[PDB]
Amino acid sequence: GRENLYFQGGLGFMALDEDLRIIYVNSGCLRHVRRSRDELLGRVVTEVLPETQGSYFDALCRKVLATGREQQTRVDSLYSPGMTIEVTAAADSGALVVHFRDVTAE
Ligand SMILES: C[C@H](CC(=O)O)OP(=O)(O)O
Repeated sequence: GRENLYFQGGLGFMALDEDLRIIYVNSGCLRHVRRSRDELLGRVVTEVLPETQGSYFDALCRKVLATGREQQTRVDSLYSPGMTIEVTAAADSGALVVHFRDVTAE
């Protein structure tokens, strides 16, 4: 189960640059947060998705930036409470790439 920016496996993906600006988002990610691409692209993630600040996701991204290592966690979703998700964050070519998978039926 090793989805990445190229082989997304139908999962929601977002990529952030070194200023944590949203430089890539797919449709599944947009539907999850219930936003349009124009609202998020090029914006600093904490500005347009402020619910992520101080959350597990904040810690997850910080750990990737501080160690370079991939991080994965299983948590209740911020944007869809009651949905159990597995969230992965990793560096891929200078970008910080995040994806999530609904694991509610597991
Ligand atoms: C925080 C979110 C997953 C969640 O709903 O907890 O991930 P994205 O910011 O949409 O990549």
